[PDB]
Amino acid sequence: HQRPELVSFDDINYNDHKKVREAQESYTREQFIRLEALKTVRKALEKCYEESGPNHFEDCKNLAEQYLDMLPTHRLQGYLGYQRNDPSK
Amino acid sequence: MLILAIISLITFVSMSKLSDNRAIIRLINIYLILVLVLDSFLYLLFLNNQTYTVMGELLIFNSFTFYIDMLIYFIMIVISSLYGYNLYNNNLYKTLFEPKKELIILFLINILGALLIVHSNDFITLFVAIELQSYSIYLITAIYNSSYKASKASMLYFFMGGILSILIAYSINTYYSVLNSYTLHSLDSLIINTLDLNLILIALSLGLLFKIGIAPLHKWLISIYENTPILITIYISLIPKISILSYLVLSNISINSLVISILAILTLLVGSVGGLLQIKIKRLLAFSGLTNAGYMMLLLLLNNNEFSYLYYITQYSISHLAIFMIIIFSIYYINYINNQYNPIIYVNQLKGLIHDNAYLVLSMAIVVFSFIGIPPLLGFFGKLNILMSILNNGYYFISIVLIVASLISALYYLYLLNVSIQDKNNILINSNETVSSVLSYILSSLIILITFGFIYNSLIIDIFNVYFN
Amino acid sequence: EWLDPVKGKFARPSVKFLRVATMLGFAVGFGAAYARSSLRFFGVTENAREYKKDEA
Amino acid sequence: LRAYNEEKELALKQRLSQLPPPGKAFVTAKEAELAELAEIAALYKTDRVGILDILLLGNKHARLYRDNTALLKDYYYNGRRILDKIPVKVTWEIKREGAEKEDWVNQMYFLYAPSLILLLIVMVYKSREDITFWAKKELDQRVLDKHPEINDAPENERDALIVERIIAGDYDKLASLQKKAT
Amino acid sequence: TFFHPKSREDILNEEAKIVQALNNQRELTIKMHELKREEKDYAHSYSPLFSDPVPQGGSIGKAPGSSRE
Amino acid sequence: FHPYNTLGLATQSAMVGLGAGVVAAAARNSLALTTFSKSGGVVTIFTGASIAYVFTYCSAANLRERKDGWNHMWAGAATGAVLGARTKLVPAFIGWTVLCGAACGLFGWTGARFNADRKASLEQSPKGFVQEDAHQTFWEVVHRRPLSLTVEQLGEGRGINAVPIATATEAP
Amino acid sequence: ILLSSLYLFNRILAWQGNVKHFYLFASNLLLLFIVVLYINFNTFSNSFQFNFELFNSLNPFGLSNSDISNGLLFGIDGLSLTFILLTVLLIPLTLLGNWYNINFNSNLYYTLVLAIGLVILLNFWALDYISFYILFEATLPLLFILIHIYGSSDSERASFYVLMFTLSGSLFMLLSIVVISIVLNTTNFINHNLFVLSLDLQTIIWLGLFIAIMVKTPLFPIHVWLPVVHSESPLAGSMILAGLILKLALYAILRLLLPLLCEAQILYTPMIYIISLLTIILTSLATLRQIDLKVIIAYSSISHMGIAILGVCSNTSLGIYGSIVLGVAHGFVSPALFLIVGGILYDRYHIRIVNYYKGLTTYMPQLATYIIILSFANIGTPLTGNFTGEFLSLQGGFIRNPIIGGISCISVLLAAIYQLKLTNKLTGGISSIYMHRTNDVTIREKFIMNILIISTLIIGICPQIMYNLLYWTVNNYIYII
Ligand SMILES: CCCCCCCCCCC(CCCCCCCCCC)(CO[C@H]1O[C@@H](CO)[C@H](O[C@@H]2O[C@@H](CO)[C@H](O)[C@@H](O)[C@@H]2O)[C@@H](O)[C@@H]1O)CO[C@H]1O[C@@H](CO)[C@H](O[C@@H]2O[C@@H](CO)[C@H](O)[C@@H](O)[C@@H]2O)[C@@H](O)[C@H]1O
Ligand SMILES: CCCCC/C=C/C/C=C\CCCCCCCC(=O)O[C@H](COC(=O)CCCCCCCCCCCCCCC)COP(=O)([O-])OCC[N+](C)(C)C
Ligand SMILES: CCCCCCCCCCCCCCCCCC(=O)OC[C@H](COP(=O)(O)OCCN)OC(=O)CCCCCCCCCCCCCCCCC
Repeated sequence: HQRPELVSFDDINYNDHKKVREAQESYTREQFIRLEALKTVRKALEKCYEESGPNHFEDCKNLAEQYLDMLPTHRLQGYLGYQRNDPSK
Repeated sequence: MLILAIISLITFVSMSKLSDNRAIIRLINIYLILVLVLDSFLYLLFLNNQTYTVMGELLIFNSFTFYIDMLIYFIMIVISSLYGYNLYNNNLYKTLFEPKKELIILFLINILGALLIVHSNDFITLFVAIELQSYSIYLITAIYNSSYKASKASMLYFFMGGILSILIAYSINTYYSVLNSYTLHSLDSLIINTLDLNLILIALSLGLLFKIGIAPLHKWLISIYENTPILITIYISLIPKISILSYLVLSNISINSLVISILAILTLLVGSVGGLLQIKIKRLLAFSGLTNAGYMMLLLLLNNNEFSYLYYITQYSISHLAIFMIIIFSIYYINYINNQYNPIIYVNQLKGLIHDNAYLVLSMAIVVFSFIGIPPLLGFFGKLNILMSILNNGYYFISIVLIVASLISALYYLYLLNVSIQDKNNILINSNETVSSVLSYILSSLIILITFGFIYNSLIIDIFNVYFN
Repeated sequence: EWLDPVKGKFARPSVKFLRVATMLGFAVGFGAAYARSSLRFFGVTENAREYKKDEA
Repeated sequence: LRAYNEEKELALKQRLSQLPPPGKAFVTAKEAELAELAEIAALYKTDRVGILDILLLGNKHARLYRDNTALLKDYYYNGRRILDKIPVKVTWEIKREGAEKEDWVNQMYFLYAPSLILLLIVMVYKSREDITFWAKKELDQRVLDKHPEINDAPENERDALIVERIIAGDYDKLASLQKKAT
Repeated sequence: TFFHPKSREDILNEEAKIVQALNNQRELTIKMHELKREEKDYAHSYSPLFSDPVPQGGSIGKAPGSSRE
Repeated sequence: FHPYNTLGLATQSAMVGLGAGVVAAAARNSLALTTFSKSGGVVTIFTGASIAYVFTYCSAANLRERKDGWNHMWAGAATGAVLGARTKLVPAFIGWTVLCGAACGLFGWTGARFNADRKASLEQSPKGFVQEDAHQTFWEVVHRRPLSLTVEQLGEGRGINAVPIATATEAP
Repeated sequence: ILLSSLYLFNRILAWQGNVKHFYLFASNLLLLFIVVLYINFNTFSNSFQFNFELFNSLNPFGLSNSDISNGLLFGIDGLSLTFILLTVLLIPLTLLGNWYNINFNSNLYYTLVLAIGLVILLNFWALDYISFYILFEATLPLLFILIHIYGSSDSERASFYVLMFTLSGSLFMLLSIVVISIVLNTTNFINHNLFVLSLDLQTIIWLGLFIAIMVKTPLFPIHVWLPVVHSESPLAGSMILAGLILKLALYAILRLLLPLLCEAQILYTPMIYIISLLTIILTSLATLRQIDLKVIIAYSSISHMGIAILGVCSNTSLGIYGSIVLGVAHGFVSPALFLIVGGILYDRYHIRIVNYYKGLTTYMPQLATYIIILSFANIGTPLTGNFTGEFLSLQGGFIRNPIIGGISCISVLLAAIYQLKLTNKLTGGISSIYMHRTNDVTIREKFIMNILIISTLIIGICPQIMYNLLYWTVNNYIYII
């Protein structure tokens, strides 16, 4: 199981392509991890609902609210937006 | 070498009989080849873009003019081969293509005139070389005096060339009257800022450019090209264009000229649009030449045009020679010879050529798609370099017009291939006759250059960076 | 002449043309050789021998 | 494999010469000439040269064989089409059930189809190193790394524990990669 | 067992080398473009020997005082 | 933007067009009092094209208080309307109008010049990668642009936000 | 090797006389070679892998290991690998579909076909703008010649259309490529997202690139050349053109446009959505009143490409994945329909007018089954890759713009209308009086159609099997801050 070392666009000189590729890949992989977190949430919600039936509302309120919260933020967003813009300035 | 050749050739052609014409021309063909190969090493003089003024500041020698010179020799070699060798050994072709007695001397003298135009550093040398080329080319037009059209052509050419020469001499003398000088080298940025030479320099440029037939003064040249013998047209349509354009590129006297901009636009439009309704082969090719002269005129509006211009002129010379040679070869398969000076005249006379000679049509396709500019043929890279230059210098509207003109001219370029890949009822069954080995090899060499030149692009640019920087 | 005979049938070129040929070929050769030597003089090709001989 | 024999072609050529053109060779639809057409057409499927001779021999034999095979092709297929009879067995029988192999089938069936099968297999098995599996493993390893005591819990309790920890905390590193943001 | 891809690090190294060659070409390209627009010496651009731009006119009626620097 | 004097410029254009049509008529005569009889209305062609183009161009430029290709588009539309009225057919009139307007709008977009504006061209402009924190000019390139410039030019929404999402949604 | 293989080619030509067996063998070897490459392709990396360079100055005729790179660049990532696999799948079928109906100058015909296939395959390997453009135009001479010599009655006009329209678009593409070259002095695809042009310059370059995309995809309103060129092309030309050359456009968006002109693309996206909704609705409606078989099949492709475009500019991972899957599924299905209409029906009856055809089920039940299956696949039945592509593309489009995507959901209905209206008349009714009974579909035709059907079904039931090559790509191009 590979765990490549994380790199950020902010530190690097964009003229070393190896580092830039590593930054792009690291950003993508973190997005995918965030997706896995969202899916874990959703699977827990499904199990909660299926076992709680009529009182699933009270039993699963926390999971439902959290899943609805992480939906707009835990998708893919791609690295071009952040490498091509520096948020400081 | 060229002067020595001219002198010797005058002596021999005086003392030789009319049957020795082709042997003499073969002799000069080989002599020019020998000079090209043995004296090529003089390129080394031009390392680091070293410029030399020679003959008391009358002639200028740099890498650019050396290259133009070599190109002109290559063209002369190819053109002289067409006269020095018979396509076929039958009676018909002895009648069709026989070299006149003095033709070779006229060819060499016109070449000398062109080389002196290229190298000219002073206006007196420019004018003398222009007049030398103009006179020799009048005579080449007129040497086939059995043709009514050729004599009419030579006379019209004499008069139009005379008027343009008077415009040129007037421009030279106005420049003298304002600056008391005959050299452009005396010009500087300070002088151009201080004085308004625009009118004089543009008159000189226009007087030179109307001699290669840019719009709106095209039609007289297209008529001359139409009415001359085909092996004469292969020459007179090419060498003057090269010499005049090369001189103008080297001189750079019309940078960002509004008048040249408008005339280059007009030339593109007329060359593209006007060639559409043509039915005669040579008029189609002359309008092709007009459009390509427009493409090269664009390069007179900017500095650092050496690479794009050299690449374009070389690939254009090769494509032009090749298309004329293909039209020449396709003569053997026509069923009607129109006359002894122009055996084939109408595009439709090629109809079904693919059934008679498949690979001749293959070569035709290759050259046509070079003209249209299909990569990776040479024509594409020529147009690419030109677009690079003009967009780097902010000629946006002219770039759009160049796009449009290439599109339009593709129609009458493909007209040839279209009729050539159609079907003819009477298809060659057999023949004992063999096309001459030498001309077929030359045509093949041109075709292979057009096809596989692009593999040397990066090597060429590397060489260029050390001889022109 | 071998490649593409002037009159269909191979024939060796006449002596007039061959004499011409030698004359002009010598002219081209001498021009080339003069150019090579002059280029040595300018210091464009290798010129150690010529340099020493000139110094002497 | 070498099977050429110039003696046989120089004979086959005039054996063909006697016959009308294959276009008109069967337009009668006597049985004797149709029989000879049957045998000569049968010669088409009797393969008569292998690789050792096409590689080694000269091109005059090549052109002669090529013409012979062209005419054999024509006779075979023209008869087979305007008779509904195969040129094997030797007088024109009707036995069309089987013994028919087109030329494309060997190449296609024995190379192209195995190639597509191989492509499908490779895609199915390359689908295993998917980023979803990698990220599930990475998330599990991040939980185990930060919190190694669930390494003491029994197997069935583990996965529920990892899920608990994932739900509670943001084990990702994305914000850590976004250092200029804060 | 039949999958033998190249290592990830080797792929990154090879692509980085290619990109480095590409950037070298970009720099040489911009360099040549700048050098072509710089101005050469009179000897290199006009005449190596006889490198004096200053003329000397005619020599018949050479008048004392006509010379001006 | 300070106004074009529409009336005056149009009057000078009327004069120029009349003279040009006169020259074309004289030529036409020489190449073929009858010169205007056998003119083909070329004097009217020139005069009408001149007045239409200049008047519409100045009018549009003054009304919009801008100078750009759109004014040339309108002026080409007017010129095409004039030239296509000669056909006396509605489809041809509309075609001349729209196509001449399009061609002249393209011309005005590229700079309304046949030669080049040398100072603005790439060869005469600052190019290449910019220095430390300088403002981007038209021909220059960077490795990263300022996010505020993105938000102002492109506009908020559709995934364009002032702050990266993950940063903004971080818990403490 | 090359010398020996050339000797083999020459000898096979001299003895057999028809190159076509050699070409079939060659193309199958190429397919096997690409599969070997896929085996050895690392998917846990977003870097180009099988790199090589040609025409470098230090080695014009070989590969370059120099420290200066002035030649043409080639290499592949997952996105290129997908389309390359599609290409090598399609080429042998293109050779095979004309195995018997070409009886004159056949060697030249097969040479042109194989050359076009190889040109497209190489085009997918290109890694910089100039080589991409070179191989992007190199097909036009071959297509022109092929259509002119081996086309149907109206083939001259077809050839002139296919050359002229594509040149017209390609030259504006050339303007954009020249601007990029002179502004950046680089052309590569490896690091071209690192260069951030000024917004105005991006907006200008985007125009030339997108004009090329409009002509090549095609999109409304400049789509009128495609139905012609298809109807008068021979079968190989039509199959190649429908199955690969159109996907070259989608690959062009993803490779040339999105990484470089991100902000300008964000600015221009609603214009793209206008043009795509136009092409979908209007071409789907115009298909209803056509009377030629091949013309109708040609009109179907334009609408499916419109849905593909709506997917690919959606700025969402789902939209891009849907566009790719739809491209692949279309490359499977459309060649099959073209096979039917222009190789089975056209080779049996030599006519394409719809009025002549009716009730083909009675004599040719197998052909009727194939028509039904292929038509329900073309209109987007689930468990077919076409449905997955259209569904994901529509999801992305609806997210990017809810109104426009919601309206675009009418494509399902419109596609059903034209396709089923065709197949209704073709399959049923009483057998036509104008035509006579002919053979049913043969073993070769059935083989080709089975290949295409199983491919589209396989990716339709489990579209995930493509993800291992595309999971980097679905993030490499979306622009979210
Ligand atoms: C694929 C379809 C092709 C069709 C579209 C092509 C048309 C190109 C139009 C775009 C463009 C050339 C761009 C070329 C880029 C590559 C070319 C593309 C391929 C070429 C085929 C022509 O811009 C023209 O637009 C016309 C209006 O339409 C104007 O018309 C005229 O308006 C009136 C005169 O003032 C008259 O009344 C009349 O004379 C006309 O009315 C012209 O003056 C103007 O030059 C813009 O170029 C210029 O833009 C400006 C600011 O942008 C740049 O300077 C900037 O200065 C600061 C702000 O200024 C910025 O702070 C700074 O950052 C930046 O330094 C310049 O450096 C320059 O670059
Ligand atoms: C044994 C001696 C034989 C030499 C005879 C030469 C004859 C010239 C005849 C016709 C011109 C034809 C093509 C010229 C090639 C340019 C050389 C050069 O590199 O161009 C550069 C300058 O690049 C330029 O501006 C652009 C040139 C545009 C070329 C357009 C065509 C490109 C494709 C041609 C591919 C070459 C074919 C090779 C096949 C194996 C000048 O080089 P240079 O001045 O240092 O002289 C070279 C050293 N030399 C004298 C010993 C030979
Ligand atoms: C006419 C149109 C314009 C023409 C412009 C371009 C013309 C190019 C002519 C075709 C030549 C390209 C194909 C051969 C080049 C690749 C040869 C090679 O060796 O691959 C290099 C690459 C790296 O190999 P290496 O670094 O040496 O390490 C080996 C480790 N054992 O090893 C690899 O990774 C394998 C690479 C596989 C490449 C697949 C190519 C697909 C098609 C192959 C034939 C295409 C011929 C096209 C003909 C029509 C013209 C386009």
